[PDB]
Amino acid sequence: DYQQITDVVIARGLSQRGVPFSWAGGGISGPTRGTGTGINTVGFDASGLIQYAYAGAGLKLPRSSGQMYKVGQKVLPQQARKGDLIFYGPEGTQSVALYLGKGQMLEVGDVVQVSPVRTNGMTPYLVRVL
Repeated sequence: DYQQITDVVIARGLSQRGVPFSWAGGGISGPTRGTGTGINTVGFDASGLIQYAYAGAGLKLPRSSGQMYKVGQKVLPQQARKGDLIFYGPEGTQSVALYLGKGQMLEVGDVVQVSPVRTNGMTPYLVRVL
């Protein structure tokens, strides 16, 4: 069911903790070399990590956080549930992160990491994928 598939997606994302940030790096099958500053770093950008996680549900999310945000069903902050996507920037064009429950999210800083939910520039809706 949806809860078990969400658990698979979360476990997939979490398994990548410690993988480096790489500009334009990664995707549905795992981290890859990026472009620009990421050209010699096998890793993930924010979109890449989220694509990777959700490939556990057989889905191919859009590559850009902005298009992920546009296409996805919106839920309100007070309804946040593990597996929901948190966005940053206007219309979510800056970045995306995976809500884990309990006020934590999975994101890519300088490496893939769990963090408290960042508030600065948070987009007003979350997306519920499943």
